[PDB]
Amino acid sequence: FEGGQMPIHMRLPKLKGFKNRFRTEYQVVNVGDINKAFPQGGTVGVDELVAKGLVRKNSLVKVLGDGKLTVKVDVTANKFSGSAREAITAAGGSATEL
Amino acid sequence: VRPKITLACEVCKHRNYITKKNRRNDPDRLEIKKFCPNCGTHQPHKES
Amino acid sequence: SSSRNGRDSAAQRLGVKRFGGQVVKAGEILVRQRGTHFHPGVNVGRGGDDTLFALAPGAVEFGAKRGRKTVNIVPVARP
Amino acid sequence: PKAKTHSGASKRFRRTGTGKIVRQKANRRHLLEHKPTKRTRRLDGRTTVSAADNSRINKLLNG
RNA sequence: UCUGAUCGUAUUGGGCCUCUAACCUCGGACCGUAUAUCCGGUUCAGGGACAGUGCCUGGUGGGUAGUUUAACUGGGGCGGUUGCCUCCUAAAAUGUAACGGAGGCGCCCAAAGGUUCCCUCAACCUGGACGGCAAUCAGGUGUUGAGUGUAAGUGCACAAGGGAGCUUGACUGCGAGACGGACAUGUCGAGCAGGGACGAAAGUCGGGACUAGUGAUCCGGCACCUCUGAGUGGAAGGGG
RNA sequence: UGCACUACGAGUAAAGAUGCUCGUUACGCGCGGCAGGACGAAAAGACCCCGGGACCUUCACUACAACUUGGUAUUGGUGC
RNA sequence: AAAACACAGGUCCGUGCGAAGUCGCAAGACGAUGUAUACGGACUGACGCCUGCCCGGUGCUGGAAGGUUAAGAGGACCCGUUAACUCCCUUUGGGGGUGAAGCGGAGAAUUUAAGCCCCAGUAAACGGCGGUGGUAACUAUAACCAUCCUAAGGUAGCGA
RNA sequence: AAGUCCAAGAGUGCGGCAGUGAGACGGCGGGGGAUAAGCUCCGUGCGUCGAGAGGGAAACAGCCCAGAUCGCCGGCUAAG
RNA sequence: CUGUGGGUAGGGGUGAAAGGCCAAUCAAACUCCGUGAUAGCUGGUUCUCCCCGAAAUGCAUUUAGGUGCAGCGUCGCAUG
RNA sequence: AGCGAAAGCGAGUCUGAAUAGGGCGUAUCCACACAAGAGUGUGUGGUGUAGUGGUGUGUUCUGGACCCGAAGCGGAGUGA
RNA sequence: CUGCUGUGAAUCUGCCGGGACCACCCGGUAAGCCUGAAUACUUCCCAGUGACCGAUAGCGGAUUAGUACCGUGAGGGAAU
RNA sequence: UAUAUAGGCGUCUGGGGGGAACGCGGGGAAGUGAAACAUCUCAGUACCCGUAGGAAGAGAAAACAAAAUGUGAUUCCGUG
Repeated sequence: FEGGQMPIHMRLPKLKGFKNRFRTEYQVVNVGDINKAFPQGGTVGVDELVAKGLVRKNSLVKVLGDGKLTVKVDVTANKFSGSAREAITAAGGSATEL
Repeated sequence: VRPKITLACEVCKHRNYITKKNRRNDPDRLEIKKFCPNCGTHQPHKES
Repeated sequence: SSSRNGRDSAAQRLGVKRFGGQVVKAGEILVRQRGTHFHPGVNVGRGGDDTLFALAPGAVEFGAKRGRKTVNIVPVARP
Repeated sequence: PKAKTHSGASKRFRRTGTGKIVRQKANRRHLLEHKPTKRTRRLDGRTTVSAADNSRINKLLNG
């Protein structure tokens, strides 16, 4: 209530758009965090990421290249950003999207 | 006496502009050269 | 009885917004007016509603050129 | 009893990554003929809600 | 059998006259039933396929019901007002009230916008034809006194006033750093593709000399979109 | 019935004072009376306004109770 | 406590008789064991002289030919998806145009009610019931001069 | 540029919590009024009361002096 | 006129009509329940002290004795 | 892990034919450079970002919601 | 998914459901049923518990208690 | 009124009513909130009706999900 004048929740327009019931959202992990969690490199699947506490336990994992990669990692996530895939390859690792 | 008229591009028929003429002073559909953003070049624009 | 008056527009808050000597960014409104009580000077532009604004940064300076009060921006050399 | 969120506020306001509450400007739905495109652009998009209304908007959005 | 007057059947329709069987009859007589103006069975006599109410439907409908019938206001009512713009009140920044003093506005623009380039307006004669206070284009004289599309101001003679040429800068699409800014509305747009001319080079423009000429949100219209599309394909719908 | 060993005048005060000011008057306590004051008691003013109710009115709004249409149960030989 | 209500008397309206009206969802009831000289309703209010004009507005009562006018199986056309046709790339498949059967939408032409519009009645229905101003209108006055407007202009009677 | 600066217990921003949104009078500048009102409506880094005791205006919210941390049977003063 | 026995019941009854009467209440009786109705309104809200300390303005308002936000208070942080 | 309305992309993203600028994000801070003095940017390199469960307290939401108070409204019954 | 009104289908190349329709594809064989456990409650009985009340509290009721008393009645309803 | 029946006679078996809560199925307010109010809310609440049982209703998919050699009656909890 605002005194009877049109409240701020009525005189302002409703935000544009729709929520897209079917939107597929990814829990994201960055390659910098891949480095920090796995200094030894090695195979890094969704299970490994969840174990190291980088993504939620039952979720679609995506990998993003924000930090820097310096170790050989065989990452395996539902999707990889271009930069994440590029860094995973450049570090001598592989980015198997599955 | 002066309606809100909508000028559309002759080439793409995109209704691009909304002006007001005088239906009396200029009864004929207004024709002026303005560019549709999707076309890019100023093309003849006519009343809808 | 009944008075036929009682109306007035909302005051438009005109006048000088930056006075002589105030340093301004490039684009600040130096004056708001209905005509050209002040005319635009060096590095000062006049807007649609006769607003005098700063085309370049620096200090406002009120002068006169040919019997017309004018608003100028004098550059401030970086120390 | 869970605190219910105000539907109107939920539909008219949003938070950003940092948490700023954003809103669209009014006066862009209709009667757009006379509005100069400069005004329409000024009204286009989202801006942070003013600090004065930030409190009540946050209360409506949270509960 | 093709334009085609008439075809004879069967299917299904508006309507009129009806045959009684539905249904109706507080018309009669019987019986249940000793009691019975109940009702319900039989029968007769009438209506009758109507009426009756069932569903849906249009109208009339204070008969009943729930409600609404604004605020300001030198009490309230009557009257007046309510939003926007301009002025003075307003005490030389801004702002500042009264049912204070005045007015305008809910428009006009396809030119009265853009741009290039030109011009100045009032007021009197040496002097004029019908011509006068006033026409002329009489400049012959005369220093910026009229005119701004429209209220008021602030401006505008450098012109923003008067003329022409071209044109459509409501750069529409993208947008500078900035700023005017209880919360809900304004000024420049320097840059970008694509323009407008005038031109010649330089050059300027995001409707108007400026401030009014407008109405949030919600709801829906209409166009375009490389957006979503409730298993998938589209689609409906939604979104921009 | 807030108190109380509860005066009067002119004043001052939320503008009509026993209670404040400056004065004036007045021994203490009762009894019978009168009603000028305590803006006396009584009843959270019936007026006025504002808010809300109720009931009433009506060509205020929106509904609802109370009349027409369709087919449904009504129904056909030969009908026009 | 009255001047109000009622009242006997009046007038209008409704009612063909498990009437009209009323209480009831209904059955049923009252009306009435009545019958239009009876009931119910409205107004007026003994009795006497009377109740003049007006049906324009609104009700009511009839209907004049039209027009408007919901509910339907009147369902053209159009739209969705697609068996399939064509063509482009491209060839272990998606890009346009045509698209039957269907089934699923939105549905126009046409189609007939009441009511409304409309015509005539109705004022003891709600309600109405002016001027002129030229006259001797008699200068106590009712008519008359012959004048505009409606549907009419307040008739008798009464009146500080 | 200084001053104030062991403070104004300042300004600004963001948060928790507010209350207020009936003001009054006095001086000055004004509108309405009759250039009346203890009138009404404004402006006033004006004051006081509001929310402020103390002294003075007799009494007397708003005037003058002066802002009560407590106790002294000390002193100097303000208005008067 | 009156006794006795009856009947009519609340948006209803009854009313020679006064809005009258319907159990000392009637412009819609009473009891219980919804129910702790709701009231921008009135009232009340209880121990202490230390520090700070307002407002009665602006805008908007079916608004004008209400409220939102701003203004002004306070308490935390940040700048100083 | 954000940006957007998603095919979505992702320390970026949205807007835009337009690597044109803006919006929102990349905790924060420090050094190095490159730049421009249009209010500072750009990368590069450093430390590595802090939530979340109880629970106290103040506000707050839904409830009677700090407490009292209507006239009235509804349901079902009781009364001639 | 359902009520009332009409209209009214086929039996597996059937029919539904996948929030309208498909080469579709999946779920399968309604218009007739019965079915325990997990669940809700406590008039009553039993054994206990209380950072519950302790006679104006706690049940209205520690005594006479739904008593006395009030009301025609529904009902209200104590004190000790 | 005739095969034939409504009914009448006789005999057995049940039913009736109460109960605080819980159940199921129907009917269904208004105060109230929406700062007015009708949609809406209140609320399928209060109340009312019909009915059980110790529990009751639902229950053994013509289901849900979406391309997973997906789960496999209902109910009831927590989440979502």
